Amino acid sequence: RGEYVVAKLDDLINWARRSSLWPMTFGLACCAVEMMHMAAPRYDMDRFGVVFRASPRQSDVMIVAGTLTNKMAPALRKVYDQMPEPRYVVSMGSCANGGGYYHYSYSVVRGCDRIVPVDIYVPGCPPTAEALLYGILQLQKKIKREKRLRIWYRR
Amino acid sequence: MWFEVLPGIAVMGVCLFIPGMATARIHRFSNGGKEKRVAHYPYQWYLMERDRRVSGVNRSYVSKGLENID
Amino acid sequence: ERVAAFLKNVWAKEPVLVASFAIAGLAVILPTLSPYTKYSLMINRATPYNYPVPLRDDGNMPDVPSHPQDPQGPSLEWLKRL
Amino acid sequence: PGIVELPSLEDLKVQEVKVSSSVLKAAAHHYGAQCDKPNKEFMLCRWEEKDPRRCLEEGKLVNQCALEFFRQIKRHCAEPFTEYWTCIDYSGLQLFRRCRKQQAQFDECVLDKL
Amino acid sequence: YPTKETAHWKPPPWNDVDPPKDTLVSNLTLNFGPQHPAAHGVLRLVMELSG
Amino acid sequence: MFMINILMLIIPILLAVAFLTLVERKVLGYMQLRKGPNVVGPYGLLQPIADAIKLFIKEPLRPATSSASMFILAPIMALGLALTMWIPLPMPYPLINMNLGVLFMLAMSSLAVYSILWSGWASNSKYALIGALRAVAQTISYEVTLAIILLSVLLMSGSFTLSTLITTQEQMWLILPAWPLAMMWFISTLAETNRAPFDLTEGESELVSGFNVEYAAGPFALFFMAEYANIIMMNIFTAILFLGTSHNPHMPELYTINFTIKSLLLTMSFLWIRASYPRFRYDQLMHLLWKNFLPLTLALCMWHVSLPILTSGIPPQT
Amino acid sequence: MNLMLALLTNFTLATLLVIIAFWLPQLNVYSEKTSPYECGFDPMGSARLPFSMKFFLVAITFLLFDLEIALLLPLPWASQTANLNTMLTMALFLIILLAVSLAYEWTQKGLEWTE
Amino acid sequence: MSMVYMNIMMAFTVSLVGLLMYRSHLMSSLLCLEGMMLSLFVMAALTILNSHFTLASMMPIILLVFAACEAALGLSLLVMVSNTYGTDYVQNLNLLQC
Amino acid sequence: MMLYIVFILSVIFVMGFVGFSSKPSPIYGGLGLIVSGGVGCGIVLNFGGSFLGLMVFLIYLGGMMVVFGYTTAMATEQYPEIWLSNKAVLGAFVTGLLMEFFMVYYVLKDKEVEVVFEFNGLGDWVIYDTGDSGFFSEEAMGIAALYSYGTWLVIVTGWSLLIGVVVIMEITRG
Amino acid sequence: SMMKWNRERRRLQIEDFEARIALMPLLQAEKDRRVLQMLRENLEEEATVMKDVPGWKVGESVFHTTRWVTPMMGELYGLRASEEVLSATYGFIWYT
Amino acid sequence: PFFDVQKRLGVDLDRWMTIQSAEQPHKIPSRCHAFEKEWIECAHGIGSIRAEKECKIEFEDFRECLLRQKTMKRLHAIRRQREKLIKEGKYTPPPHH
Ligand SMILES: CCCCCCCCCCCCCCCCCC(=O)OC[C@H](COP(=O)([O-])OCC[N+](C)(C)C)OC(=O)CCCCCCCCCCCCCCCCC
Ligand SMILES: CCCCCCCCCCCCO[C@@H]1O[C@H](CO)[C@@H](O[C@H]2O[C@H](CO)[C@@H](O)[C@H](O)[C@H]2O)[C@H](O)[C@H]1O
Ligand SMILES: CCCCCCCCCCCCO[C@@H]1O[C@H](CO)[C@@H](O[C@H]2O[C@H](CO)[C@@H](O)[C@H](O)[C@H]2O)[C@H](O)[C@H]1O
Ligand SMILES: CCCCCCCCCCCCO[C@@H]1O[C@H](CO)[C@@H](O[C@H]2O[C@H](CO)[C@@H](O)[C@H](O)[C@H]2O)[C@H](O)[C@H]1O
Ligand code: SF4
Repeated sequence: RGEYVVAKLDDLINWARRSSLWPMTFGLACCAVEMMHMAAPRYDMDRFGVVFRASPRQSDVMIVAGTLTNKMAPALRKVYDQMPEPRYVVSMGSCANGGGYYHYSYSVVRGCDRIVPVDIYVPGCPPTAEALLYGILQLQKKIKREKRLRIWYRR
Repeated sequence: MWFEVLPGIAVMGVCLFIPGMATARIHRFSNGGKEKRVAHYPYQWYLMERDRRVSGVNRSYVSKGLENID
Repeated sequence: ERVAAFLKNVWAKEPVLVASFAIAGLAVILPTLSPYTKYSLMINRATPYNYPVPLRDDGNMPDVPSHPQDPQGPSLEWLKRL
Repeated sequence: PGIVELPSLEDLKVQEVKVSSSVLKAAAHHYGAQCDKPNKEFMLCRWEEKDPRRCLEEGKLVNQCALEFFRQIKRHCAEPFTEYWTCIDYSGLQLFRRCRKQQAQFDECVLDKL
Repeated sequence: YPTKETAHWKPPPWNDVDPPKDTLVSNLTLNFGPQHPAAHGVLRLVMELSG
Repeated sequence: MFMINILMLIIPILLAVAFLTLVERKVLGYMQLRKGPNVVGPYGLLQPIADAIKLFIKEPLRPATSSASMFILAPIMALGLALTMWIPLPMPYPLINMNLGVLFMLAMSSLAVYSILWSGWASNSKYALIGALRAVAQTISYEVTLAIILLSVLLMSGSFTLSTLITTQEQMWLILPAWPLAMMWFISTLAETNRAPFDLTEGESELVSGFNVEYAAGPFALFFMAEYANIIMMNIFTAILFLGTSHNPHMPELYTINFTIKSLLLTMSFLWIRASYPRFRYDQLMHLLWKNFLPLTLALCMWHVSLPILTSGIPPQT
Repeated sequence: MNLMLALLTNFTLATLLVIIAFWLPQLNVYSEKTSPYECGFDPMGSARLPFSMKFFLVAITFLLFDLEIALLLPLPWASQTANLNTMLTMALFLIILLAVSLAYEWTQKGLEWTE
Repeated sequence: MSMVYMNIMMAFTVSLVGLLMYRSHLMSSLLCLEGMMLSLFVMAALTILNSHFTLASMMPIILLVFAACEAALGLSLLVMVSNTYGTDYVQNLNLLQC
Repeated sequence: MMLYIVFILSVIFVMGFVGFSSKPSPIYGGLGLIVSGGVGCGIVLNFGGSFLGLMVFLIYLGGMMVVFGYTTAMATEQYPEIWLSNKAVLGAFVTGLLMEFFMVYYVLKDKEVEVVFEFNGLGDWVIYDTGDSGFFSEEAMGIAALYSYGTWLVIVTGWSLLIGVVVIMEITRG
Repeated sequence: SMMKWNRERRRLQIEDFEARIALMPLLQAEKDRRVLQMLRENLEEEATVMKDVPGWKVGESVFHTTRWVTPMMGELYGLRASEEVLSATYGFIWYT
Repeated sequence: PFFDVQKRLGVDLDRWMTIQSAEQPHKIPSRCHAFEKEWIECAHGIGSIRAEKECKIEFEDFRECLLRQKTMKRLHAIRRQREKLIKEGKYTPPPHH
């Protein structure tokens, strides 16, 4: 049966991608400090297979951890475009989510989703390190639900 | 705990043990149960080539003893 | 006195170079003082890479042996005891 | 410029010593002592004459002595010798130092019996 | 003997020293950040480098 | 039967490399008061498999400005040469028994540098170029001292054959009569493998990713597999050189176990060192080798020429 | 043969891994994705512009020193000579002249990088 | 002669022509000098090895040593040429026509 | 086909020479010299000179590493030239290959060839020695003799290398 | 420790080298007959192949001197299967 | 030599490596040792002008040993004549060949 095979192959690639999520070493403001605390020993994001890598060419996730200003917006879009696919964006904190405390500023982008597509929105100012980890595990369960091969089979 | 690092080390150790064990056993299988003949110098190659002719079966590792001298 | 004053200074500032020169000096010096150096050349001479071509016995070579197990010819008793 | 004179295939015939190098190496030291005379007469001939064609007769006496030497071992010390060169043959380098025990058994056998 | 092909030849310097060329060896300019582990994510340090 | 032997060498190499990545992350983790991968498979045992599958289904990118052919060639050279380094290794029997195995390993190590130089240059990006030129400096720093360190050791072994080192060390490890050289050799292998505190051609905190910054997915994985294969191979080389395992011709697997344990611990030492020290500055690496190791290495080379002659202990040629 | 077979197998294995890496994954190529990386902003000047080498003199010295080891690597074999008096003198002579050349370049500030 | 000599002599001639037909980069010509020495090393090694001229086996090694002294000398001048003009172009070295 | 191993490697030897002799960017010229140095090591090794072959490869790998560094510093342009990018480089490259291909085609067809001088194309093995059985490498004995017979060679080479360091320091001290 | 072990290794090398010296006479005698046999066979099959050739003389030397000259590889294995030629020319160099 | 200081001082600087029949390590002989010895001894002391004609036989044999051009011509001819008969179906090699 073709369906059974592509169903199992979807599980394999979905498992491999969520089990090995490499965020780009990309932080913007206060929220990056809680992101640092997710890598710290108490939460040890490495133990889920989550490893920071500096190069966008070697990153699977962009965690927008902090305010995105207008001056920074073209750079964030640049490094997002330079990530190979599949790629995911996690929006962390009120600033990234929708402008937050600086929503009405002349120099702030009112939400990073004006610039890049966003898979998960982590609320808080900042979200606790555990709240960000909950957001990453939520991203994993989203990847687990993907049906690329199943949809390809029925094209 | 630190001993939870051991399982990955053991897997790494078994994988690194395989090439040495495999090479040693394939040499015995391919050389009639003995070590592969080592010929670093022309003299050693000469004798090995002479053993190939002497074997009568074109194998330098098939040995002939007293039973071959009448 | 200056022998120790200079040496102490380099020991404090560049012990790596002090060790280098001391080791190099021993390499140059000890080979001429060692009593075992003479055997290095004897062992190299006693190693037979070549066939020992026999000599045509012409009737008057007493110092040469007729058989490999004859008393004549060089011996390696010194080598077994080294 | 001339025809190269080659011996006929008949003249090149002799009963070969068909044993392996491990057998030859295991018996080398005794063979060096027992067959010294024809061996050293062949090697003087080759080095003086500088022509393989000019030492064929001496070559055959080297072979004949070798066969006679190996027949003595077969008659009197076959089993101790077969153990010894079997040990030598195992080594990839055919090292003497791995078979001192079997060498001693072979050495004392030939000493007592020959 | 002046000729057309040597009309542009000038006598060499009196002391053999030709003046140094005004050629400019350009420094390499590098964007160090913002996306950089050592730039704290928001520093665009524009650095001129020779090597 | 030789083709089977080749596969029984390089399939295990790549599997050992994959699980060395897990071991490093766990060892670093516990040294950092955390755990490291323990969710993907029991005790993280499936984590290397996940990463490998992830990368090879990731989109590979050819940069717009890159030189296409050289961009592809470099990772192929990196992994190909890394696997070639293993063929003369006596464990205890080499796959290929070479008269000049040590010289072969030196030559192949030099050729592997060009996979760094060409990948960085072919990327046509500034961080990649800076990384590649750091590899030029690194090679200039260690290569001369590395060869002369080996020479001094081989003056006791008597040959360039790797299997002779087993014979040389049958009574005693060469680490005893040559621990100063072992010290300098061990550091040189860290520089040779681009390992911390000499991780300069990648230098993440400085160059983002250095020579491989433009590489993604499978092409990037080839560079990772190459480096980690060289780390294991260089510690096997260190074990053979200085911690010779006794070889029983009738029980060759006892050699393999003892030798494998030694090589593992030396590899663990590389991870341990990475966990402990800050990074060198790449000009300070060059001054380390030329101003400290080289004067000492030259002196010790003089000593190890003279010592066998003066003690009447020159090794056999064969 | 064994050697050529081993090299061919290694470099063929590497080539196959690259072939799979390029033909198996789904691709989506556009201009911005393949643009050169420089931390988010476009590069200023080509990466092919000259890159000054501050260790140029050590690099040339490496060539001379790298040939010395070619002269020294035969030393294990030279130690089997019967004429050990000459061999030991010439071996030490060569290494000392290497040390003298190093000491000269060191004292003359050849090992310091140009600033 | 044996057929190997056809390609080694050909390789020497190719590099000699490469040396004598300059382009712009001075580095490219220095490479052709190094290639010429490589063919001479191989050509000499074959003769010596095939004829069993035992003592001549060191001659190719000596050839490489003075090859490096030439390459190091060539690179030293390239550094000075580059410092003066900012390129290694050989058309800049035309001051001495006059 | 394997009996023609030295010939095949020598063909690649020439192809590498045509590579860097046509003079593309020195980056690619260095690549061509590495290939030639690699196969050149293979040629010499097949004549019984394992040490000579590996040594020339090792030296030339170190030399081309320096050349690479100097190239990115002093011999680079905005658009480095490959063999296809330039008309003069391509013409020399093609001319070299065609001259090479025709020498190969005719030497194989006739088992002989006249290219100025006569070369025999029976295969290179025919000239090899027929009787070897010593317990040493003759190349290793000859090279090691540099330290017992070559006292004079050791002195002049050692002195030249020392002077070489002194000279490059002088030449590059503006 | 290394001094004592290397001294013993040198005494072992001498024993190994002497066993070869004992056997060299026999090996030399075998090599001479084999070389002469191969050359004789080459001569038999030269006559048949080159019987019809106008000016050919079978077995003619290229040397003015009548001194024995050691044959080169092509002379000895000139008319034999590539398997034997390849083994005789490159067998030693290609052995691992 | 233009200035023969080696002879005046009786010091051997380079003539130990001038010829292949000179003393080699471990008495390893060159392949053409006999031929070059015969040529050198034929031409000794009489000068090149005489040696060019009076030692022509020795030099030609020595040249044949060195480059083997006449042997390769001979073998090329036999191998050609064999392929002539193989295709024409006029000769079957023996089993031993
Ligand atoms: C050490 C080496 C490690 C190697 C690891 C190897 C990975 C092992 C696991 C393989 C899982 C199966 C592959 C699935 C991943 C495919 C990537 C993907 O997600 O594509 C989604 C795409 C989705 O396409 P789509 O049609 O649904 O939509 C994409 C188009 N737009 C953008 C418009 C929507 O799937 C496919 O297109 C085809 C899926 C086929 C799955 C079977 C793969 C066959 C492999 C042959 C490929 C041909 C090239 C030869 C390569 C070598 C063959 C081995
Ligand atoms: C910048 C220029 C620097 C030049 C430096 C030159 C330093 C040379 C120092 C001398 C090196 C050799 O030193 C010398 O070695 C030989 C053998 O090796 C020793 O000779 C000793 O052993 C040999 C055999 O091994 C015996 O023949 C001899 O009877 C015995 O005395 C000498 O006793 C020793 O004086
Ligand atoms: C036979 C081989 C073993 C013998 C050692 C051979 C190598 C000798 C190395 C050079 C020795 C003298 O040359 C060298 O001169 C310079 C002067 O600028 C000194 O260097 C000086 O500045 C440099 C850089 O700051 C540092 O090394 C040091 O702080 C200081 O001493 C070295 O301390 C001295 O070692
Ligand atoms: C990157 C590009 C690299 C280009 C490399 C170019 C390599 C050069 C090609 C050399 C090809 C040599 O080709 C070789 O010629 C000889 C001709 O006798 C053939 O040898 C032949 O000998 C006998 C003659 O009795 C035939 O019966 C046999 O069938 C045939 O093998 C080889 O089978 C062939 O392999
Ligand atoms: S969301 Fe809050 S914590 Fe995060 S960057 Fe904005 S202000 Fe700082």
